Amino acid sequence: SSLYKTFFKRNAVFVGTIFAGAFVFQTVFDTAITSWYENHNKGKLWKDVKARIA
Amino acid sequence: EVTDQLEDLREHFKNTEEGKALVHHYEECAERVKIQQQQPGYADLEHKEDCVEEFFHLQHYLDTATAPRLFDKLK
Amino acid sequence: MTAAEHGLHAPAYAWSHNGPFETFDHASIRRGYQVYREVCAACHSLDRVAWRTLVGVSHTNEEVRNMAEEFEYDDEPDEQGNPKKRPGKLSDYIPGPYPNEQAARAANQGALPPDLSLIVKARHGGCDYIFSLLTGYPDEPPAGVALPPGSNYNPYFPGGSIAMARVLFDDMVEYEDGTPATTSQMAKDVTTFLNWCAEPEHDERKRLGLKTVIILSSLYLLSIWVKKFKWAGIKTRKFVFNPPKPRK
Amino acid sequence: KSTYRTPNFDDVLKENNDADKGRSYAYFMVGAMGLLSSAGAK
Amino acid sequence: MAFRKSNVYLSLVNSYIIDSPQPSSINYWWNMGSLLGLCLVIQIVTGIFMAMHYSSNIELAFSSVEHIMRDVHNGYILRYLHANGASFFFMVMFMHMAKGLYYGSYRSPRVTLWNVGVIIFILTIATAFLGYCCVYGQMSHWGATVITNLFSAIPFVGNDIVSWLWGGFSVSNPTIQRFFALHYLVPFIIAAMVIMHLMALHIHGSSNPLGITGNLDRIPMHSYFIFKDLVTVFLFMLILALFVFYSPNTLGHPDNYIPGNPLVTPASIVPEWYLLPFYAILRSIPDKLLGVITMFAAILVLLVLPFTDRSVVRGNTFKVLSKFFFFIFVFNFVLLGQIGACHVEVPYVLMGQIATFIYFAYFLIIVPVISTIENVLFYIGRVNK
Amino acid sequence: GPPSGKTYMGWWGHMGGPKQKGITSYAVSPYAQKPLQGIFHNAVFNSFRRFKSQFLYVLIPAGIYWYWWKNGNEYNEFLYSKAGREELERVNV
Ligand SMILES: CCCCCCCCCCC(=O)OC[C@H](COP(=O)(O)OC[C@H](O)COP(=O)(O)OC[C@@H](COC(=O)CC)OC(=O)CCC)OC(=O)CCCCCCCC
Ligand SMILES: CCCCCCCCCCCCCCCCCC(=O)OC[C@H](COP(=O)(O)OCCN)OC(=O)CCCCCCCCCCCCC
Ligand code: HEC
Ligand code: HEC
Ligand code: HEC
Ligand SMILES: COc1c(O)c(C)c(C/C=C(\C)CC/C=C(\C)CC/C=C(\C)CC/C=C(\C)CC/C=C(/C)CCC=C(C)C)c(O)c1OC
Ligand SMILES: CCCCCCCCCCCCCCC(=O)OCCCOP(=O)(O)OC[C@@H](O)COP(=O)(O)OCCCOC(C)=O
Ligand SMILES: CCCCCCCCCCCCCCC(=O)O[C@H](COC(=O)CCCCCCCCCCCC)COP(=O)(O)O
Ligand SMILES: CCCCCCCCCCCCCCCCCC(=O)O[C@H](COC(=O)CCCCCC)COP(=O)(O)OCCN
Ligand SMILES: CCCCCCCCCCCCCC(=O)O[C@H](COC(=O)CCCCCCCCCCC)COP(=O)(O)O
Repeated sequence: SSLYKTFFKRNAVFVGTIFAGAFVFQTVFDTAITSWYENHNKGKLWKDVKARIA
Repeated sequence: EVTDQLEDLREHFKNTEEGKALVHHYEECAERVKIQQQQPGYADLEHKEDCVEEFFHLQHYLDTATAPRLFDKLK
Repeated sequence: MTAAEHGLHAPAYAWSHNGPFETFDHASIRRGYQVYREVCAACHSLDRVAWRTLVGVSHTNEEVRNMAEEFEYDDEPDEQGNPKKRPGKLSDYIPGPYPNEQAARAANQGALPPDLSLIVKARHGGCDYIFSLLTGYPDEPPAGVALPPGSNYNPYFPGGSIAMARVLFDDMVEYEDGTPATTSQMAKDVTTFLNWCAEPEHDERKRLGLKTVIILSSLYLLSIWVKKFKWAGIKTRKFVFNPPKPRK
Repeated sequence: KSTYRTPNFDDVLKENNDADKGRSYAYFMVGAMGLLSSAGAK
Repeated sequence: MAFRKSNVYLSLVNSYIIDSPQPSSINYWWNMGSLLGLCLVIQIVTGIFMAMHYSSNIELAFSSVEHIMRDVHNGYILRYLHANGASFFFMVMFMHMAKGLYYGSYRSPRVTLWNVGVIIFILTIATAFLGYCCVYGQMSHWGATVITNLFSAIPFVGNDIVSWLWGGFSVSNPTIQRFFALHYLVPFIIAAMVIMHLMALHIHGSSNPLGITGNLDRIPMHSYFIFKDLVTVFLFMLILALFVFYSPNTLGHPDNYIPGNPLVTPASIVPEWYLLPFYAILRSIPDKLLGVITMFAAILVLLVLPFTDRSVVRGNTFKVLSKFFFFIFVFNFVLLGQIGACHVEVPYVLMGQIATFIYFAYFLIIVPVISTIENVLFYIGRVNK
Repeated sequence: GPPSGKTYMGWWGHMGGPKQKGITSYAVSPYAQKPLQGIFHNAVFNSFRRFKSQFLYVLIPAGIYWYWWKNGNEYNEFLYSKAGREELERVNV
């Protein structure tokens, strides 16, 4: 790695880094997994059926 | 004139040679039972011979064949 | 038991909602509701399905409202204590055709038609059993079977003798989207609709399962790394032994 | 054999210690496990 | 001294989960205890948050369970975790008791620990049965009926005992209400017995998979077995998450989604999957009273175990014939479960009787004879004369 | 607090093992140690050793009971068929 210990030296900034990482990870993982789960089921959801019904 | 898909597949797999031999055994059983049910005393016997098991063999062969193809041929 | 009392084994039909990622086919649920309302609902209650669960799943808001306002429910009584009725709303449940059990047994030759809210989850085989039950009636029973009068044969029912009639014939309903409505098509549609009625959480259950399995697999591999890490001082530990001076 | 002759650890030692590299990799992995544990607890 | 040693409360946390001297050779089979503790916490927390929505009337039980699975936010998660976690609780407990039989943890000086373990096992079977009757499905109603008629087999007193249990004349509204109260109650007795279990463990420490002492090379609890238990905790949560989210109704019986009907008997009344060996043991005896006595003796014969193991070495690790007959016993227990799942038909009656006899013969004849022969074989293998 | 009985495990310092002398330990910090260097070649050859020394004690009871279950289940589905109904009559009575 390198000489950066402003992330790992102090436990305050380390646990703040872990909390900020999880705060981003919840949003990003949820949006990505919803997009994949709807992309894998194209045509079966109610969004596609409601768009099909004129 | 779009008939049902399932009986199309069932006739198509009654027409194979395993289907032909298996319906041959089943119709032979049915003819056995039909000539059983004319002699007197048939109303009062110990038991009855029926073709439940031959029909189970025939039906099991047919739906074991037609289970993976049917939902392909359906909407 | 023989195979007759146990019933014939329903085969493995390849549904569009098997597999750990595939969801329900909501157009098939809409068509399954149509076949339900025009065939089953003369004789089967659906007592555990509220109207609000169909909003956004198989029908829109106004469609569910204008299907629920065709029915009458018990209102609170008026200012003289007289009982009065009201049209339905979104918060009510789908009503059965029969007011009590005895009317059901009277109108169906003694046999009680079971409530279909959980019928694909309360039978072994499930979807395959319901589909093979509907599309499994022979034109005539096998030779040597004396049916009790008023009962019907199909091999998938346990015992062979069922008190249902064959109620799926070619093109008895019309579909809104123009799908050819054969017997197997309608049976597949109602079996998908009853799978929705027993398991309305199915879509969200599988996507939360995807999230949970991904996060726990990553945690399991990370924890294997940290266990191999913090035990590295103890796995590689070595012991030598020179035996001590025996004079002491 | 003396008690001053350390036995062979050379098959399992790092070829480069570099005490910020190893501790940074270890704390990265422990932090990743804590990350996903925080998400799961939430 | 340190604050974790001088404080009154943290000294227990210290001496149990921080500085507890564990033998440094124990493998992952010494992790089922922590896993059972985690699964008990899962069962209790889901039980509270699911019993905030449960009404225990006989006319409102099944409807309230379906109200949980339909109307409550994330309620399907709660019920599926709860039922499938009870299944995993018995599976991890069976693996834990098999670890106990294999490595000889029942032997002296750990007889108190083994007896408190058997008491925990009986209380857990009672809790699972009461909670399964709280669903009030078809299997719930008829299983409650069959088990209480088995209690009616007791001579000269039993009918009044059963009218006391039922609170009436059959399985009715007071029966389901008192089963819910008892089912809420008995897990806290299980928690108290678990604390007594940990005390009886802590006065001598864990065993090791060699059967020799472990007083020489001890390593602490903290970070070592903390992270080893964290590994198996994440594996257990992974497998539980699979059987909850992707296939929840596999372990259950599909008849339990039929509402409780006292008039219709089912085609095959079967308990949930883990009580099937005991149900097979009871069904193999052609008498009601001897059947109930044999079913309870099939658990008390675990109490008679440290007095029959005449092997002078601890555990089946370094013994051939004892290890072989142990796996005979384990696959016999699986065969008891599979006999019990079947009907009362030829030849399952004769196989159920033979399998029950091999169960009791392992606990009463095979272990002392094979241990004596193994002792004499160890002696004459190395002593020359 | 009261005294208690003689146990077989003490604590750190007076654990109760035999007195030991001239046995030296050697351990290296895990920060200077590479973890999971022994997963490859290890999970193949050591896992095959651990399987070879230990499988047959599991495989013979599984074989015996699975063969006995299979023979019993085959005899069940024989005598509840049409072919063995008179044998079912004579062994059920
Ligand atoms: C069914 C539902 C139960 C739910 C409970 C969830 C937990 C399951 C627990 C199963 C178990 O505890 O078996 C432990 C058994 C004995 O362990 P051992 O100490 O002798 O092996 C030392 C290891 O090489 C050290 O290696 P290390 O400690 O570095 O990593 C161990 C492994 C973790 O895996 C497990 O914990 C069990 C799967 O990390 C991996 O590399 C996994 C790679 C994907 O592990 C084995 O090695 C397998 C031997 C056969 C056991 C078959 C079990 C059938 C019932
Ligand atoms: C009423 C009383 C309750 C009784 C409970 C009945 C049993 C419940 C079943 C739970 C399964 C638990 C299996 C047994 C657990 C202990 C096995 C064990 O200790 O593993 C170690 C064993 C030998 O390892 P060693 O310790 O001897 O190695 C020393 C190296 N020289 O390693 C081995 O020999 C291999 C271990 C493989 C386990 C196989 C498990 C089979 C599970 C059943 C499968 C069912 C489907 C057929
Ligand atoms: C309120 C506290 C509560 C505790 C504590 C609790 N449960 Fe339950 N349990 C319930 C309730 C309520 C039900 C019925 C609702 C249900 O089954 O979903 C239930 C049902 C069950 C069922 C049947 C599940 C089903 O749907 O078939 C089992 C099995 C079970 N419990 C086992 C256990 C075990 C084993 C433990 C602990 C050792 C335990 N329970 C602790 C509340 C609890
Ligand atoms: C003629 C009236 C009638 C109609 C119409 C009807 N059913 Fe039935 N159904 C019954 C009766 C009666 C039973 C009870 C059978 C029994 O108890 O033996 C029954 C039972 C069932 C069962 C359970 C069978 C079993 O063995 O558990 C299913 C599933 C079922 N019906 C599906 C349907 C479906 C789907 C429809 C709509 C297509 C439908 N039924 C329409 C009368 C009807
Ligand atoms: C019938 C046997 C038995 C049952 C059931 C049982 N235990 Fe144990 N438990 C033992 C034995 C024996 C040991 C010690 C074995 C050894 O160390 O060799 C033990 C040890 C433990 C340990 C220490 C770690 C370990 O694996 O040795 C914990 C923690 C524990 N039990 C908790 C529980 C919990 C929690 C339950 C369920 C509520 C439970 N036990 C049920 C017999 C049992
Ligand atoms: C041998 O060395 C050991 C060892 O000594 C120990 C202790 C353990 C650990 C074992 C255990 C911890 C098992 C013991 C389990 C218990 C004592 C169960 C305790 C659980 C409870 C008492 C129930 C939990 C109750 C709550 C969390 C109350 C809060 C709940 C609710 C619902 C309140 C919510 C309400 C509102 C309004 C928010 C080991 O695993 C171990 O091996 C490493
Ligand atoms: C690996 C899992 C990690 C997850 C983290 C959560 C785990 C939490 C586990 C906490 C375990 C604490 C419970 C243990 C316990 O209650 O036992 C107390 C028994 C004390 O008696 P003793 O062991 O003889 O100690 C020595 C005593 O005799 C000292 O005498 P005195 O000072 O009076 O103490 C007696 C305490 C009385 O209380 C109880 C309950 O007994
Ligand atoms: C009562 C319930 C019993 C459940 C049995 C659980 C047994 C395992 C408990 C694991 C606790 C881990 C604490 C380790 C620790 O604090 O080390 C601390 C710091 O370690 C860590 O930060 C670990 C990273 C965070 C891991 C979080 C795991 C949370 C998921 C728990 C899931 C089960 C509840 C001390 O570590 P050190 O002495 O090596 O410096
Ligand atoms: C399920 C438990 C069954 C019974 C087992 C008992 C084990 C309990 C384990 C609890 C572990 C966590 C407790 C941490 C508390 C330590 C704080 C402490 O001791 O500080 C104490 C003060 O404690 C308090 O005021 C509040 C304690 C409430 C605890 C409620 C949880 C400091 O007191 P100190 O020890 O320094 O004595 C100096 C005298 N002036
Ligand atoms: C209180 C004890 C509960 C333990 C549950 C363990 C059983 C595993 C299945 C958990 C599924 C329920 C959660 C869920 O559905 O989340 C789903 C996501 O999956 C997970 O992240 C679960 C990871 C579990 C990590 C466990 C961490 C330990 C926390 C200890 C308590 C503070 C749903 O996520 P979402 O609602 O979208 O935010």
